[PDB]
Amino acid sequence: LGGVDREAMARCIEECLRCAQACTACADACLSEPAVADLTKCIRTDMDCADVCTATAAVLSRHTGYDANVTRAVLQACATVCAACGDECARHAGMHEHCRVCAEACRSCEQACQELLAGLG
Amino acid sequence: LGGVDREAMARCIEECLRCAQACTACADACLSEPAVADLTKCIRTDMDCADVCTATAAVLSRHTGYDANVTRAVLQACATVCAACGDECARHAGMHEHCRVCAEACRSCEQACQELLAGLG
Amino acid sequence: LGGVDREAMARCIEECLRCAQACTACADACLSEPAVADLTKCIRTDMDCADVCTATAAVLSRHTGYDANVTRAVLQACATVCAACGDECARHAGMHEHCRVCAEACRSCEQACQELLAGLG
Amino acid sequence: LGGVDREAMARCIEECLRCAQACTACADACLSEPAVADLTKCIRTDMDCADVCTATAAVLSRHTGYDANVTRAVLQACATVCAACGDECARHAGMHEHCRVCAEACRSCEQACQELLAGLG
Ligand SMILES: [Cu+]
Ligand SMILES: [Cu+]
Ligand SMILES: [Cu+]
Ligand SMILES: [Cu+]
Ligand SMILES: [Cu+]
Ligand SMILES: [Cu+]
Ligand SMILES: [Cu+]
Ligand SMILES: [Cu+]
Ligand SMILES: [Cu+]
Ligand SMILES: [Cu+]
Ligand SMILES: [Cu+]
Ligand SMILES: [Cu+]
Ligand SMILES: [Cu+]
Ligand SMILES: [Cu+]
Ligand SMILES: [Cu+]
Ligand SMILES: [Cu+]
Ligand SMILES: [Cu+]
Ligand SMILES: [Cu+]
Ligand SMILES: [Cu+]
Ligand SMILES: [Cu+]
Ligand SMILES: [Cu+]
Ligand SMILES: [Cu+]
Ligand SMILES: [Cu+]
Ligand SMILES: [Cu+]
Ligand SMILES: [Cu+]
Ligand SMILES: [Cu+]
Ligand SMILES: [Cu+]
Ligand SMILES: [Cu+]
Ligand SMILES: [Cu+]
Ligand SMILES: [Cu+]
Ligand SMILES: [Cu+]
Ligand SMILES: [Cu+]
Ligand SMILES: [Cu+]
Ligand SMILES: [Cu+]
Ligand SMILES: [Cu+]
Ligand SMILES: [Cu+]
Ligand SMILES: [Cu+]
Ligand SMILES: [Cu+]
Ligand SMILES: [Cu+]
Ligand SMILES: [Cu+]
Ligand SMILES: [Cu+]
Ligand SMILES: [Cu+]
Ligand SMILES: [Cu+]
Ligand SMILES: [Cu+]
Ligand SMILES: [Cu+]
Ligand SMILES: [Cu+]
Ligand SMILES: [Cu+]
Ligand SMILES: [Cu+]
Ligand SMILES: [Cu+]
Ligand SMILES: [Cu+]
Ligand SMILES: [Cu+]
Ligand SMILES: [Cu+]
Ligand SMILES: [Cu+]
Ligand SMILES: [Cu+]
Ligand SMILES: [Cu+]
Ligand SMILES: [Cu+]
Ligand SMILES: [Cu+]
Ligand SMILES: [Cu+]
Ligand SMILES: [Cu+]
Ligand SMILES: [Cu+]
Ligand SMILES: [Cu+]
Ligand SMILES: [Cu+]
Ligand SMILES: [Cu+]
Ligand SMILES: [Cu+]
Ligand SMILES: [Cu+]
Ligand SMILES: [Cu+]
Ligand SMILES: [Cu+]
Ligand SMILES: [Cu+]
Ligand SMILES: [Cu+]
Ligand SMILES: [Cu+]
Ligand SMILES: [Cu+]
Ligand SMILES: [Cu+]
Ligand SMILES: [Cu+]
Ligand SMILES: [Cu+]
Ligand SMILES: [Cu+]
Ligand SMILES: [Cu+]
Ligand SMILES: [Cu+]
Ligand SMILES: [Cu+]
Ligand SMILES: [Cu+]
Ligand SMILES: [Cu+]
Repeated sequence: LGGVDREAMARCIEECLRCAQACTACADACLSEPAVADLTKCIRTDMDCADVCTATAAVLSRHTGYDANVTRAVLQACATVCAACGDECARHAGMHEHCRVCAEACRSCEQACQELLAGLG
Repeated sequence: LGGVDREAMARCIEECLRCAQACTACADACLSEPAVADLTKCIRTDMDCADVCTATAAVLSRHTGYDANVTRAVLQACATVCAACGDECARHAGMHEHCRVCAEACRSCEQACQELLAGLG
Repeated sequence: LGGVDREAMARCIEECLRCAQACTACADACLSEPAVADLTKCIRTDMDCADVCTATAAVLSRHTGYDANVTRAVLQACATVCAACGDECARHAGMHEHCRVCAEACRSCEQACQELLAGLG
Repeated sequence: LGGVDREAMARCIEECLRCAQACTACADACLSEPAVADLTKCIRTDMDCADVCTATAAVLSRHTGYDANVTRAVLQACATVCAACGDECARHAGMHEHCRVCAEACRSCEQACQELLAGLG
């Protein structure tokens, strides 16, 4: 905060919550496929991307005693995992609608994290 | 799942994520008030309501090997905490806009949990 | 708090953290089995039991403006899910060491939750 | 995984769970001090360090489709926040025992993250 883009922050928080949920729902949807054995990296990466988006949403929602070093590090982590997860689910976009929808959510939240991170100094 | 209201489920998941975030933001907004000393139960209850809504959103987002006993217990917990937190922040609705907004989110998600729980058998 | 068993509380918090981790590790260990297709309810229940134990540990770690109604509801949820997950992984105790170890952690934390819940009035 | 130090990994997971809990307990203990108004950055940083340690413990507990890029990014975030939080609570080590205990937990988990991160390539 201070010279930050408040609208870029709100987008990042909203995209994190959306993306955590998409990833949780994708993990579960894949567990239910008969194809489950071939979708285990996707499921694992989804579990991670949901955990990190959850944490990132909470970190970014707070302004008291804001420390840009913590914020940048957390946004970096979230961008890195959303990129990994985006590609991972994108692999199954032609197999399952859940994975193409989740791939879009990862990429969208990767963009939101990157956009915010850049304007943090 | 099975005879469940899919739209009541989606509302519950959306309201949980909205409410977790509102509560996290309220906790932080109160930490920043000069009035902080008088707002410590509100801050604590917000932290709890954010933790439980987070968990509830994730539990309700999953359908593989669904167990209605776990689901009902988790929805019960989330309703109970949203009721407690709703009243707690509602106390400061005439002091801070963050608390009146958060009070509405708690009550809204309390309703969503109760509505879903009722149709689970 | 007030007439509560402080040692029963500490056990509950410690068992929750242990159990969240055991469940996360079990979920992942099962995703890696060649048997994964037959272990999907176990994996799902593990994900839920890790989420609820995480939340319960945090709720129980807090004493400011303690509300026994929220605490009991949250402990109830955690006991219910640990019971479900205990039985679920116990099914694979003769197939995988991870599931027999995780089954013991669920049962242990089910006991800790039940013991605490009983002395809360 | 592969050329990784399995004992450094277990330490990191254990220290994260310990540290998440210490931070949650410190946040709450500070909310209860009469001194609360002067301890608001400590409380905020504790909330963040608990969220990130929670996520890090879960990420590090998983081996299926392991991606060292995600793992390093997440460990980096966790080290950065534990360093920030260590110093933040260390400021009140002569005021409250909870803050000196929590400061030690942050520093300990900062070390565990840094040690692991270094051997990941
Ligand atoms: Cu975000
Ligand atoms: Cu995200
Ligand atoms: Cu996601
Ligand atoms: Cu999926
Ligand atoms: Cu998948
Ligand atoms: Cu994902
Ligand atoms: Cu994510
Ligand atoms: Cu994120
Ligand atoms: Cu992300
Ligand atoms: Cu993904
Ligand atoms: Cu996929
Ligand atoms: Cu996926
Ligand atoms: Cu999917
Ligand atoms: Cu898929
Ligand atoms: Cu995704
Ligand atoms: Cu995904
Ligand atoms: Cu993602
Ligand atoms: Cu994402
Ligand atoms: Cu993001
Ligand atoms: Cu972001
Ligand atoms: Cu909900
Ligand atoms: Cu909620
Ligand atoms: Cu809320
Ligand atoms: Cu507030
Ligand atoms: Cu408040
Ligand atoms: Cu709340
Ligand atoms: Cu809530
Ligand atoms: Cu909820
Ligand atoms: Cu709730
Ligand atoms: Cu509230
Ligand atoms: Cu309030
Ligand atoms: Cu509040
Ligand atoms: Cu507020
Ligand atoms: Cu307020
Ligand atoms: Cu609220
Ligand atoms: Cu609130
Ligand atoms: Cu609430
Ligand atoms: Cu709520
Ligand atoms: Cu709700
Ligand atoms: Cu709900
Ligand atoms: Cu517990
Ligand atoms: Cu537990
Ligand atoms: Cu467990
Ligand atoms: Cu397992
Ligand atoms: Cu399993
Ligand atoms: Cu479990
Ligand atoms: Cu559990
Ligand atoms: Cu628990
Ligand atoms: Cu439990
Ligand atoms: Cu289990
Ligand atoms: Cu199992
Ligand atoms: Cu299991
Ligand atoms: Cu297992
Ligand atoms: Cu197993
Ligand atoms: Cu278990
Ligand atoms: Cu288990
Ligand atoms: Cu369990
Ligand atoms: Cu458990
Ligand atoms: Cu328990
Ligand atoms: Cu417990
Ligand atoms: Cu760790
Ligand atoms: Cu940590
Ligand atoms: Cu900590
Ligand atoms: Cu503290
Ligand atoms: Cu503090
Ligand atoms: Cu901390
Ligand atoms: Cu931490
Ligand atoms: Cu950590
Ligand atoms: Cu850390
Ligand atoms: Cu700290
Ligand atoms: Cu402190
Ligand atoms: Cu602290
Ligand atoms: Cu403290
Ligand atoms: Cu202190
Ligand atoms: Cu600490
Ligand atoms: Cu601390
Ligand atoms: Cu810390
Ligand atoms: Cu830490
Ligand atoms: Cu650490
Ligand atoms: Cu670590």
